[PDB]
Amino acid sequence: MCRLDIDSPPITARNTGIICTIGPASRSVETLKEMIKSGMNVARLNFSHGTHEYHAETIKNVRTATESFASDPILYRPVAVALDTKGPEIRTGLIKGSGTAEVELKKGATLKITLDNAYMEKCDENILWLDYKNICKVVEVGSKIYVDDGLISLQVKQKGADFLVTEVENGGSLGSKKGVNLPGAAVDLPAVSEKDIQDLKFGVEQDVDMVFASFIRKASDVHEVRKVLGEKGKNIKIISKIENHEGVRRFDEILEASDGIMVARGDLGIEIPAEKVFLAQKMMIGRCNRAGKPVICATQMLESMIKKPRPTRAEGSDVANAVLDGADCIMLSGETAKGDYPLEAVRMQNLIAREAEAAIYHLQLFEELRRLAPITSDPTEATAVGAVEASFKCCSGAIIVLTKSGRSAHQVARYRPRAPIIAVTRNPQTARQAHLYRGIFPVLCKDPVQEAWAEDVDLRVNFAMNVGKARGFFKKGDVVIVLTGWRPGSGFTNTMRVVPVP
Amino acid sequence: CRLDIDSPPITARNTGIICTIGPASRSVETLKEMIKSGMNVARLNFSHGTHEYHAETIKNVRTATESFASDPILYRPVAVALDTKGPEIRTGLIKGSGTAEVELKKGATLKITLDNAYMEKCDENILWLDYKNICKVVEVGSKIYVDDGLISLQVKQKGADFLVTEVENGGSLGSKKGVNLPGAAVDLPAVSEKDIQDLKFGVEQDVDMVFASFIRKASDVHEVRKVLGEKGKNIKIISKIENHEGVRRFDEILEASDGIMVARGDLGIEIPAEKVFLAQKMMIGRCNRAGKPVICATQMLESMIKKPRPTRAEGSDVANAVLDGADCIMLSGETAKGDYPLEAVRMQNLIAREAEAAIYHLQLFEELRRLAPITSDPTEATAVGAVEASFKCCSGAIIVLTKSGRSAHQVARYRPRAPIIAVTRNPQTARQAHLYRGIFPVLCKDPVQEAWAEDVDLRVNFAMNVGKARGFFKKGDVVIVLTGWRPGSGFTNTMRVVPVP
Amino acid sequence: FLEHMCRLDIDSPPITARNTGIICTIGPASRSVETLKEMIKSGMNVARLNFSHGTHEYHAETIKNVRTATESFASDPILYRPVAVALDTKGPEIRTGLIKGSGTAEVELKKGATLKITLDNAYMEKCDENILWLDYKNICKVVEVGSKIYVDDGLISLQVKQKGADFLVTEVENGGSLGSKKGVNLPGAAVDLPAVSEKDIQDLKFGVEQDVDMVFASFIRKASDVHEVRKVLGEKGKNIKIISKIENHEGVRRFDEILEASDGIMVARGDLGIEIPAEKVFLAQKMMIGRCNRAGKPVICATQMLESMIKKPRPTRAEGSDVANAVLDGADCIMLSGETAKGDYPLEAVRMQNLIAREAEAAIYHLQLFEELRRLAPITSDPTEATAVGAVEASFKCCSGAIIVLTKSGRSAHQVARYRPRAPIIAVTRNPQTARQAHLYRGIFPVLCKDPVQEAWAEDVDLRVNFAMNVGKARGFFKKGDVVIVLTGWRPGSGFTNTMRVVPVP
Amino acid sequence: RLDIDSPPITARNTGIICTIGPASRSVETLKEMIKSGMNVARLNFSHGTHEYHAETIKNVRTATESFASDPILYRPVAVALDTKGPEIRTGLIKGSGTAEVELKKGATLKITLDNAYMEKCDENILWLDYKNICKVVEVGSKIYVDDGLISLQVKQKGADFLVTEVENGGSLGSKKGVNLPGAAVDLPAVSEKDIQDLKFGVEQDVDMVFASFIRKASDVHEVRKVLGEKGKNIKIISKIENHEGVRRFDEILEASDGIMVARGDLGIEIPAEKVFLAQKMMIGRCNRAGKPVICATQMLESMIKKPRPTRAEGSDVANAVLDGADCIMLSGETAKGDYPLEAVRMQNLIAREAEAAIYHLQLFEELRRLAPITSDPTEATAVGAVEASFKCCSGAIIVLTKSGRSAHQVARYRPRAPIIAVTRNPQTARQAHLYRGIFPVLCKDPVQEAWAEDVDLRVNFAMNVGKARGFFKKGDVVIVLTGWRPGSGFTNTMRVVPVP
Ligand SMILES: O=P(O)(O)OC[C@H]1O[C@](O)(COP(=O)(O)O)[C@@H](O)[C@@H]1O
Ligand SMILES: O=C([O-])C(=O)[O-]
Ligand SMILES: O=C([O-])C(=O)[O-]
Ligand SMILES: O=C([O-])C(=O)[O-]
Ligand SMILES: [Mg+2]
Repeated sequence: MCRLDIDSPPITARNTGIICTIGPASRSVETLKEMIKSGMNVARLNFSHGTHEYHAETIKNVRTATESFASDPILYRPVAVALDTKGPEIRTGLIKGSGTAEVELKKGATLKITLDNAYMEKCDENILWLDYKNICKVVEVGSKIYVDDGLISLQVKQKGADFLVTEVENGGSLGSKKGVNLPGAAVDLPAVSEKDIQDLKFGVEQDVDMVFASFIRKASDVHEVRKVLGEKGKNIKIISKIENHEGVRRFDEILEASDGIMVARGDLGIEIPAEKVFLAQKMMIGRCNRAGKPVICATQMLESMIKKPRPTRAEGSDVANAVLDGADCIMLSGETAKGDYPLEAVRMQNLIAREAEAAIYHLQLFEELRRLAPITSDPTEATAVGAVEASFKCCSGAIIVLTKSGRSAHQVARYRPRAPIIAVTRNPQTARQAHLYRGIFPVLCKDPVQEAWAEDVDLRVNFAMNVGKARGFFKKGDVVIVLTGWRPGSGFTNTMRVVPVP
Repeated sequence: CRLDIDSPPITARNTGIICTIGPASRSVETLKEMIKSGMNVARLNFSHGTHEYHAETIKNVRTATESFASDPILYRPVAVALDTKGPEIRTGLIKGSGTAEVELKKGATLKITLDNAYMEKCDENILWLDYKNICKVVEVGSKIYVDDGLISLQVKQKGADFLVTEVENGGSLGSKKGVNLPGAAVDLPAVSEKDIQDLKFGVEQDVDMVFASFIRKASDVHEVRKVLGEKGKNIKIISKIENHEGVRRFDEILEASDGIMVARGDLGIEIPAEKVFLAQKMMIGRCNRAGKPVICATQMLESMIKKPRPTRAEGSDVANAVLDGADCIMLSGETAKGDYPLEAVRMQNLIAREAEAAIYHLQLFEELRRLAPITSDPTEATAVGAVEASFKCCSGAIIVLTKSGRSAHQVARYRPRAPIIAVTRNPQTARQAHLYRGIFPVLCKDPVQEAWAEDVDLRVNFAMNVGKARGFFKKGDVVIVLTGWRPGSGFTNTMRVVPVP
Repeated sequence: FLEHMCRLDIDSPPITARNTGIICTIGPASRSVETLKEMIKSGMNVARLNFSHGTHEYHAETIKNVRTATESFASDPILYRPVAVALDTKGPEIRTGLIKGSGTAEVELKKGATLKITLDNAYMEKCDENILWLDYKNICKVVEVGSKIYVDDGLISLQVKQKGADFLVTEVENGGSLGSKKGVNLPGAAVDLPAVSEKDIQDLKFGVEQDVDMVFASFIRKASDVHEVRKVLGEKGKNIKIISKIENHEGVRRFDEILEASDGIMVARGDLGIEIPAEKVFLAQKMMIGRCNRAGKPVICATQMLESMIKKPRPTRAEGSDVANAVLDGADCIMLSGETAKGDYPLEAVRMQNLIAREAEAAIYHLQLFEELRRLAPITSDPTEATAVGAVEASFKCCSGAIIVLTKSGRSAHQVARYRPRAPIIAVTRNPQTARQAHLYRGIFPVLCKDPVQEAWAEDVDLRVNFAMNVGKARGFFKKGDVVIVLTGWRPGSGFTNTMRVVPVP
Repeated sequence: RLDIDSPPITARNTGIICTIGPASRSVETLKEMIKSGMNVARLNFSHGTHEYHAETIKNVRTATESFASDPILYRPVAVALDTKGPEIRTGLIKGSGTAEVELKKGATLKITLDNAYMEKCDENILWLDYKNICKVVEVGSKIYVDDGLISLQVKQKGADFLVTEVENGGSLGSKKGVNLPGAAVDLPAVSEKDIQDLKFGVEQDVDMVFASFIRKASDVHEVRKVLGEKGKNIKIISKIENHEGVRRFDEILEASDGIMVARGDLGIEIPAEKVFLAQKMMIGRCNRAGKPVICATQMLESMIKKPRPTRAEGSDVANAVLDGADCIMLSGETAKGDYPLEAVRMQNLIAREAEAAIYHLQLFEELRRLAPITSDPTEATAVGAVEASFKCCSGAIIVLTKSGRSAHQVARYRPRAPIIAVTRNPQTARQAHLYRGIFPVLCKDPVQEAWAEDVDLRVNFAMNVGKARGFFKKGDVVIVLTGWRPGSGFTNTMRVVPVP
């Protein structure tokens, strides 16, 4: 702590993944190009908003912008596509027939909440439609109703037959399709609804890399999501979003069933006391690091940058601390979706994460993740931990890993080497999904499968050498670690070589 | 991994809360509620307001504080802090015509003038500022930042007594906003004529501490120390680190100072914003190791100026600052001018409490005790003995009798979990004790007993009564009591392990 | 640890007084008043009387001589060193008779020669190289032809060639000196001996009458064995410390329950080294010492530590290493048997143990040992325990010359000793038994106050503290300017220590 | 927590060095020595002629090569030469009277340099072979005889004689060693006899030299120069047995291939109570540097006359291994004793127990931490292999090596798993015994045409060896270390492979 040098510059290699929510402000092809250059690694599409056609056009735009860099495979960056589900939630309608329109609420003003489907696209400062039909039976005379991540509070004054009359307890902007939270109250909502099924099936068709599953409360919820994705979506990674008291207390069984976790602080910070979020966050990140599964810190990380070109000091702190905690990915929501400075938001995340990674003392973290990690017979596991240990020993410029499914690179990443992990694959999905794991730099090889297997290995290794040289991870005289197998196919990585850069 | 969420924290909150006073929190009624909510130190910001204004503020603060004096057991001392203006650069007033704030669009040209004719006629074309020698210290290509670093300008043409700039980052420009010049060596005095006037006022008004703005070196601290003079020699100097040079020369500043404030507002503009966390954690750690108060400040709950609930980044920022090892946390605009000042204080009490319960206290003490050098000082030896004993018997408190505070400070250095109840007759000592994590000051107003042994146990029993009333411990519980062998400061040598009467 | 292992310096002299207790067995070689005086000067803390040999008259005269030598230094209480008396029981053992009617006489057994083991009681004081008598009458049922019988801690191995009804004929498989009343071990064989024998009852009764400070209970196999010694000693011997000797497989296997019932432990290697495989003793020793350290109960390392010094004026390199490593393991006391009992160089043996132990103590990284014993120390409600930990931590902080403890029963001083301070613990007591028993605890320097109790209790406390201060200055623990820790209580009685003061030396 | 009811593994890591003498010189006995676990045969050149030692080496090799018919089970046995050095020794006791003379405490004793008394020593008069003794000693100086058991103090100092008083008495025999603590003995570091003996060692193809009384780096360089290019591959193990040797340890270790803690002379030259400090210091520093350290002398001294050791000796052997010693040694136990085989067997049993007591991960954590960041690829591969061996509870680390170097680099990080070192160099196989945990296996199969298959052949050979010795079975996982090309210095490949 005391020997932290501020006048010491960090490397160009950023290890933490940046996830960006794509909406009205960042949807265009030209913006998305600059998003990738700024350091976007994953595009998140929020299915609480917009239509299937809307999201399909966005996915197309993301891919168009991504593939404009495809001509140079050495410098090409894979960008993942993520589907964020609705889940068992209560949401508002469209303001003035638009997904963009907002109305200003005054403190003390009257607001009627209707269940009438005709007002679902005609919401304003006087009337607001909600999609929860059983709402009048779960609220009391004086109950508190929160809207848009708790932004606006509403006290029940009148409880009618098909409506609720409330008073605005605090002012602020109300937009379209905003989340409604009822702390303590019991919601009969299913884990996977009919809309969820259709959205999940749509993701399979659109060829998504991962699903961010909203409001996961238990292990059986994760199994339901996986069953809906079926055999077609068996390789689609499921990231369980923990955003309520139920998901926190049953986190262990959820983590076990999921391919990864997201700390969804927006909803979580109203579902549980705001002063307890940091505890849950640090608990979840630690357990994910221990289990070797991806964890995302999300929501309101640079909230003030929606309206402003520079973050608050608390926001600088937040991003940095999330990385220091051990988060694999950091996330931008409204900051890229609807804000005035989406590029600045991404750029700020690049800079803070890069600084935070230089602050992490890697040896102590590895030594702990080492003795905590159990004894296994798995050859790939032993080769991974042997390579990470060797990387610290010879101050390697990289750890080159050849991988078809990603698994080998994931096993190296869980021991948190300082050296960047260059994951060479021919599988495009594997290259996109690699961004979920801290310190993996995925590179897609499109060279034809070579006649002799030994020469196919050497070519892929040489490809990584060229990538590292061009990006600046290493130069001619440098020492690197190469991980390969003894035969083609997944699950055969058993070889570690200490080689000079050609 | 082992961190528990559904397990609520304990009664006592260790980290001090500093609140900036202004229009939103100036009345006696509001200040009473601030103290109820948890305010320990009231900060007076001398960048704004006359001496009359601040004298009234101190008057109000003391009225609210002394309304609880009827019960010395439950009485909570409130310190008064003076935050100096320092070598500040500010803009002029926006012209009467037009709007309250002028829009500065990206790519546009802006003229910076020093001509007093435009000092109350600022707009999107012409901007006045009060730093006379700006042209001498900036060059073509230099960056100029306005209004908490939200506006950015680059110098295109350097004139004789003017500057032609290009707007880089846009926004709304209001009246009298702060200006920063990173990289440039500003030649404004460390302690100006106004600063001298204000520091003297602080002495006369009997303030407890000074927050000295823009301390760049050790000699800056000495100047402040000299101005406070002999009459104000007991006033603690907290040096604000908020520029590049303050970071480079931190070690000599900390040595000269009584404590440090991580003033992240200006700091986050003078150096890159992505580097502030490094500086914050470096300074807190070094202060903890030195046994000196450290305050984390600025924008901790910004959105709570307008919103009754903080952002998730803000919730994290307050907690991480406590986990880092900060003795105090601060609110500025959240309490000075915001719509929800009491909610801001309450949120800091809540977060701080949770973070303290999260701290692995035994490991922290182990790390600090190992780094603490060997000394023949009896009080130091007694202090470490006390903290060690408090972890062994899960004591409800460490009772410390102190005149100047030093004995209680020495115990606080080793960061025990048990609350340190510092019994004192000195009113200033009880106020200044809030700068130190874990110290709960209690002011004994009882007459001094003729026999010294009976006087001690009177003050010890006073601590037993405070601890029972505030929920620190019960009759069955066991506590640690720190006393001395003779009257006067510098004689604490005795540690006793006694049950609660 | 390896970083600190490399920094060990032989040119760095030990400047601190010796903490580890030295226990000597008293026999023919050290019985006289003249020799016992020199032994106390050389560093003897505890006299051990082995009741497997000699009679009650023999040991009573030995105790008398120990007390005569000890009290010859009593004129000056400042320099006076308390000397404890320890009774070592027979236990469920098998022993030989007297060689040629003498407890000192020896015979040379030669490899290959035949030897007859008889049960006939006419030979019990007439053993030689042809005939040997044992007290275990049920030996013919537990032994078969081909079985091996070990004599005197496995020194002599014998093989059974012919088995009779009341006699065994054996062959000497290896030569060596056979003495009187030596231990007989049959590993694996199921012996049916009681925990407390008829002879043990008489000896323990003798032990109470003679006012001994501690009992070294031989061949303790289980927790009910310790409870049985505790019951036999009764209310009369309730203050007598029971040190259970671990000497066999069952003793090691049931160590936890034994330690819990006992006041302390002795790692009795002589018999243990033959009852279990010799190559496994070091594990037993290290396991038991560590558990005793962590439990805060005294542990003794015993037997063959300087074995060659029985015949030679200097130890082997192995013996030099053995003492050192015993101290580094965490043994409160080290012991001499034959080296002091029958050897030609009893004084040189004690002196050598003083030298090695003092060197090993200087090598102990007290910063690390205290760190571990404190982290693993459980949460307490006892104020005496908390004051003790506070005092030890304060002593490392101000590099004290000593921790001064006023104690009645010793408990307060013992509670300080378990956290292993570097500073010597000057335990001031008016209780003579407390002063003697304190030698079982590492780092405690027991001082007996002879002064009459002052009317004012506060002035009586100050007199005892100043008395400790006089001892510390005289023995060279500290000078005038130095800083010490003083532990006292708030009221008269036992179990009231709660006050720690950091005071300068007058 | 340590448990005696927990059985240790088959693999014993600490090498056993046995001094050969009249009690163990025969081919028949040496065969038993090897089976009981002798790894290195030590030849003490303080005694015997070149003719004598040549026959000893001949016997040791005959006994070693009797197992050569099965390469899978063949155990390499090293030959060590232990120099006389700057020794001081007494003369012969006179023919008349008893074979040994009793020296009594307080009695007067005269020390002479007159060659007429060199075989007429008695209780009144004694001769010794150090001609310049009077020049380096003063009145009051202490002189120790026969392993420090006899102590004399100078009372009168002449030109070529001494009058002493006996402090510690005892029985004095013939040609007994003399020590002069606190004296600057000016005898050559490498004498003319020493040169002859070292040249002889090169001729007889010895594996290592135990150089007596090394005081400084220049002494080591002198020994290195005598061995020359002809014997450059011979390892020099410096014996530390005086005060100057300890004081100048760092330069001695740097110059030498390894260290012996020669406790016999050390415990006389420095106070006996300080020997354990010097031992633990020197072992730690050797562990830190990755160089072999031998603990020697009196480890099981009573086993010269007794079939079972003392309890002090038991712990001594164990604590040597727990300290981190690579090799443990027997002198008189195997050379002249009544129970040489029992002494070897006992060291095998204690060392195996002590190795099971070591917390290997904690030791490896400290060894890796104190090791510098290097560019050396072999160094990095070794550290990765040891790490991987802890993670998958490997049955072994197989290392292909020519000079031993690659296996040595693994051995210094102290893995739990045995290091099977495959080599074709027979000298490498013998010298590998100096390093804790290395099990050298000599492949004698002809070099296969295809190099990739030649590597696989040696790897498969190690698999068969581990299977036969019971280190692992078919289902088990092992670590394999190989290089990218033939020749030394190219080890860079770690494989985790199942047993065939
Ligand atoms: O922390 P400080 O300033 O040294 O005060 C602690 C002092 O308080 C005492 O307990 C009592 O002193 P007073 O009589 O002056 O209040 C002294 O023993 C001790 O020196
Ligand atoms: O859904 C989310 O991302 C949240 O609630 O923070
Ligand atoms: O002045 C301050 O407190 C700042 O700039 O943060
Ligand atoms: O009884 C003993 O002390 C022994 O056997 O070692
Ligand atoms: Mg400022």
